[PDB]
Amino acid sequence: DLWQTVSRKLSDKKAHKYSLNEIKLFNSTIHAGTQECKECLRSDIDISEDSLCKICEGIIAISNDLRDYSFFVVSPEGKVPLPRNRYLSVENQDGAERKIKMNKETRIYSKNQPFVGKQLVTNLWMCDYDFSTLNPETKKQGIASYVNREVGIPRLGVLRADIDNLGTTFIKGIPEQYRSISRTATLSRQLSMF
RNA sequence: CGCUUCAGCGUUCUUCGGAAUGUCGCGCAUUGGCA
Repeated sequence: DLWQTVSRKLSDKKAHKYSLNEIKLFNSTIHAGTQECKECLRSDIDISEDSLCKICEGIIAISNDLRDYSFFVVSPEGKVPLPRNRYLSVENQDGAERKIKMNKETRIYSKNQPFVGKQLVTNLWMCDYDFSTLNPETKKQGIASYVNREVGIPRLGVLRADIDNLGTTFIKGIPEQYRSISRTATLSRQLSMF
């Protein structure tokens, strides 16, 4: 019952979600702007020649690095912005240590690395499996290599899967007697790993 | 000196197999993806 209380407050806060000064800030924008970024559809932020916004362009750029390079570096300078005036950039293991020396309080997150010998890093779990990236020539083709078949129809299979009633199950996955703070954490952790 | 009866009858009337098969079953260009 304790969690249900916090969730109801959490949902009540999402109902308000903004203050008087924050609201007046939104409508106080002076000039709409001539051009807008395609993905964001926002004209207030600076828009480059390729019509991508400052946030948008970094997100596209960061996409290639995340699959290739394991380490995530929260550097004061980078591609995608992060709170406390920091940035997120994917770097190699040698790039990660170089970033540590450059700026103090820099946070490093490793991806799918079970080793705990490395220090100042927290391991983050992500699913990044690409068959195209296995071969540099195939990595150039991308998904187009998948339809490349000796036999069979050249087609691209798309899978969209969701766990059934996981939101409802997470409440009811364990009996109330068995339910505990340590119990629920193991449930979420096990699902996250899979 | 010819005359008469008979003028066709009974019985098969189609049968047995194959009844479609093999090949192609959208492709390309634009959208996408990758650079």
